[PDB]
Amino acid sequence: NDHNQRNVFRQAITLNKKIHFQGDPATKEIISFHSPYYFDINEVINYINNRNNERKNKDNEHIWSDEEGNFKFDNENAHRLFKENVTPDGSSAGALNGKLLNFVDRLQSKIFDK
Amino acid sequence: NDHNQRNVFRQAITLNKKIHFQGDPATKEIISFHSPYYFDINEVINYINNRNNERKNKDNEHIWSDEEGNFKFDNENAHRLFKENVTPDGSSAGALNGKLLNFVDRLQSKIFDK
DNA sequence: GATCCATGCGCGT
DNA sequence: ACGCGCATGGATC
Repeated sequence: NDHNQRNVFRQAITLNKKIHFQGDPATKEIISFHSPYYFDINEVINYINNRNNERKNKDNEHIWSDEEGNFKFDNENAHRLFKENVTPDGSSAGALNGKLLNFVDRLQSKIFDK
Repeated sequence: NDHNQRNVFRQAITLNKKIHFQGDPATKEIISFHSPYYFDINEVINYINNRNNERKNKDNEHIWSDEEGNFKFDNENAHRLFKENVTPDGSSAGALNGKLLNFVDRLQSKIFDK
């Protein structure tokens, strides 16, 4: 695996751990990658699959359209990339478009392994 | 230092084992890189030599063409790169274009080692 | 240290 | 726009 594939795996897990955590916001902000709370690993790939299909806008940023509407990709508003029914919007390839496709096939081989 | 040379080698062998598998599809999905199933090695070299000649279009997706017609390169169409007679249709060079020429030469020089 | 490889920037059609 | 050429860089042993 490369380093950007390694990075996206951590940003998937460290953020999915935050969303599924149902406590006070104070200890929500101390949640880390090494921290042991529940995270959905199927949505981790769903974050990666969309991060495999990025496309930036004219102003060097990512525009993403979901059933709620077209939204910016930033810190507050990246938690809605965890479902499969999310469509991208852009012209050129994203910062990780086509790079994480090999990372998906190794992950689903691990989960669906008997 | 061989990353791009690594995953194309493991993906070609893993996919070729599912192609030549003649059993129930329940145990076809559990076929992996370390699984002891038969794969034709001349198709594996053909697949890597084909991905040496990739040509991604404007949409950063690699369109190919065989005798049945042009096809997108995806998981279900990745078996069509095992044949030699495929020609790419693309506006620009692919992600692995010209990157595995030395990988193929080292692969062929070892297969015909008596 | 060298080999190998990849990413990038510049100049050409 | 894409292709080729060159340069920088870093991954290892």
